[PDB]
Amino acid sequence: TYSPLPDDYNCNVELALTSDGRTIVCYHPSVDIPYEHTKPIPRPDHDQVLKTRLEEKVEHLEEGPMIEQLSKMFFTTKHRWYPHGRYHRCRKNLNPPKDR
Amino acid sequence: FKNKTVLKKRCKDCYLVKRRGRWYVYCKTHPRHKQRQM
Amino acid sequence: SYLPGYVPKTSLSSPPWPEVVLPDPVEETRHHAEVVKKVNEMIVTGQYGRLFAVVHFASRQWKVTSEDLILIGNELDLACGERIRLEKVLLVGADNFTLLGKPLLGKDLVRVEATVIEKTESWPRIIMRFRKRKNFKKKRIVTTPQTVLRINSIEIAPCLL
Amino acid sequence: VLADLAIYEPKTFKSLAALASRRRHEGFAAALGDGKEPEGIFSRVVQYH
Amino acid sequence: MTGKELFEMWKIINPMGLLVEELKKRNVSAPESRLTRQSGGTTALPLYFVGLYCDKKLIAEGPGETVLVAEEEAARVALRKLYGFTENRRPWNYSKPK
Amino acid sequence: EKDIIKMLGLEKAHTPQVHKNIPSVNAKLKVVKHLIRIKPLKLPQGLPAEENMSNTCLKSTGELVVQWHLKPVEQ
Amino acid sequence: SSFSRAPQQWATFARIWYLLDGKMQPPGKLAAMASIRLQGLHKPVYHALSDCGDHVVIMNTRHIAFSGNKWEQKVYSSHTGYPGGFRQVTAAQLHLRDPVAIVKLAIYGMLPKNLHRRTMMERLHLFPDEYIPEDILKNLVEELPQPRKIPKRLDEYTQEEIDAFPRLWTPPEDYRL
Amino acid sequence: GLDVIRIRKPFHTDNPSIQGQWHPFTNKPTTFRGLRPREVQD
RNA sequence: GUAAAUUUAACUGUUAGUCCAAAGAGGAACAGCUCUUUGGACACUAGGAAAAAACCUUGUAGAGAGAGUAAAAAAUUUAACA
Ligand SMILES: [Zn+2]
Repeated sequence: TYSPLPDDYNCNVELALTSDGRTIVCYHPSVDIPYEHTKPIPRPDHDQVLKTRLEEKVEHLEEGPMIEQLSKMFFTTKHRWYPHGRYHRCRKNLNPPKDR
Repeated sequence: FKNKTVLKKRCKDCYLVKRRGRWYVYCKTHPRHKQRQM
Repeated sequence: SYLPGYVPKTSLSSPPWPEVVLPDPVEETRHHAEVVKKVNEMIVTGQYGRLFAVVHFASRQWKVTSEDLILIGNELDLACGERIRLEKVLLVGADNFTLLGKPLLGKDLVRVEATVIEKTESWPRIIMRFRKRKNFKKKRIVTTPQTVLRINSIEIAPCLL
Repeated sequence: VLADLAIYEPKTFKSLAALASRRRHEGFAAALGDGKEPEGIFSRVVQYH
Repeated sequence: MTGKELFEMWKIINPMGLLVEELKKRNVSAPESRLTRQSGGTTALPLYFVGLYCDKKLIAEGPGETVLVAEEEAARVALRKLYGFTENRRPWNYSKPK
Repeated sequence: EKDIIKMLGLEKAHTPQVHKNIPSVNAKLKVVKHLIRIKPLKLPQGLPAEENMSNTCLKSTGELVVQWHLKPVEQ
Repeated sequence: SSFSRAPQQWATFARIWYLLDGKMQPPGKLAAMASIRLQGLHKPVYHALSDCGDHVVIMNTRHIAFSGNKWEQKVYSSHTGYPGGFRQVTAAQLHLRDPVAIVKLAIYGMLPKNLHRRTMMERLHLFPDEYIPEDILKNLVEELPQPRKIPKRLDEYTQEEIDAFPRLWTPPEDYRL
Repeated sequence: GLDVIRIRKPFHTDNPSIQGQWHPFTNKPTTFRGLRPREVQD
């Protein structure tokens, strides 16, 4: 019943050796999440005469309150939300190389 | 209370006691024998 | 009912790490054969997809797979397009099975072949040395030769048993 | 390689961790004995001449 | 088509709907979508792992920023495995024919 | 001490050198004995011959083998 | 994992909320395990240039345990900048005035001294008691184990363990005790 | 014919991962009913 | 053991030095003090002592997204009493 690592989270590792002992065999089949460990997705979320037309709710906010709201929802600091000058905006490479 | 690096009893009534981190010498018979470890 | 070496359970009476019992070598020896045979049986039937192999080339270990590129900082004295075999393979792995060399796999177990596709010089490298107040200043530019290899195929053979 | 394996081959890295952990346990067992017991299965060393 | 995924070249609409039809041809019950992993659900940077289960058996698990996006990606994962166009598939054989 | 190192051919560090166990050579070694590691040379296969010059290899144990096959032991 | 390129990138660089229970735990050991999660040092894909840090939630920060006489000996000193503004308060004084200051300062001193340190402190949440806001509580993922194992009090031992432990001496019957 | 300039990586692979690229949930075990820490159901 | 040394020819340049270890002087058995001797380092690279000319590790020179190592992390909590 010996196991170097618990075969519960990632895979079932089974160490082995060859007859000559010149190669180590590692059979590690992937483990599947049991059906009993998951939660169902939350699918659910009158006398009206006028149709509910889409109403714009873009409230005007100053530079201060706008950054404070952003810094709380993304859990960052206010410093990154301030703009930068033209000198830095021109040094940025708009066509960077891409890998994979 | 006289501060002394080395605390020495000055009579048979002086007794050592450990209080507040430093040794003290108390002597009810002779109040001038009281000492505080420096 | 206490042995001469008995110690009552305290904080330091026993080692903090739990006791570990290794399997019986006689029992485990045949258990290894069962695992090796199962993995060997996965090779004859071709129950594997893409394979990644770790090879030792140019004093360097490359985690390469098929149809990828590797840049080598020296000339191999080989014409472009020639197909060669990388003899040293230290690790071959798949989605479900992995084989380890000690420290190298046998030539009868794994075969990795590459192709010379481009031989070019490196971009100019600046080598400059400067010392203050000593009038010591000299600049050197070097272009080390380079070679690009593309791994074509990584195939294994059922020789575990 | 190990850094690349730890990122792109998590299952292969766990196999190496199990091998290192097994070898680590073999040394502790050998340290408790006085050499009478044989060496561990993974503690064997391939000799090159 | 080496470093390109199946649906990166074959643009489709509603992969979840196409997954149901391919399971009907193989006599497979309708998959059930359930949440396997969850992180930052109340924040603006969430992560959902929706798992497709046929007869209480996991067939694919996919990530996403929202539940619908994660479910849509999980459907694409199942289709890739059914069609055999996974990233794990063996590379194309360019060797000389025997 | 620097001069004696040059006389013994020990310029590059971690480069084994073979010398004769004679009092005159030992006299130089006893001067720089704190800068070098001294090990005896052992010959399990004996002195290399003319046919074994190309197959020698000095192992870390101090033994000089005359058959460097680069092949795992079949035993 | 046969994912699409964008979902695969998002999952790898996602943020995971962790939970820490600070009751009867040293602040430094709490900070040591909180430091790596905040910096992202627990991920194999960690890099300084990549903001791979996570969120750490520490509860019961009021009931931390200080080893030795650190409640009385350790001093937290700060300067307001004005003359005579040099203030020095002990750990006990600071703990009563602010139950979360001790843990916050220990974690803040472990992060790298760079501009990213203040960003990592925004992803750290401290709560003096076991009460947690729903939004922060509804997005937790894993509860990291406590570093220090709390020793059991003498009244928490069951009779099975008390009777199992043998007595070492026989007291005299005439001893008043 | 490519420009003789600096090459960012000495290697280039289009399928770097075969067993699945690492994600933070790779090495985390699942709990019964997938409950969150200190969360009560029903 | 090693490969230099002397002589011949032709001239330039350096010699207002430092600190460390050691022996001994002057001062006060002070000085980052002064003055000799032996040796090292420095004005030649790099790593480590927090920053670091003089301590330790280490030299002969390039490229690498390889590897093995050198020096290299201060300890310590002390008073009863016939
Ligand atoms: Zn008195």
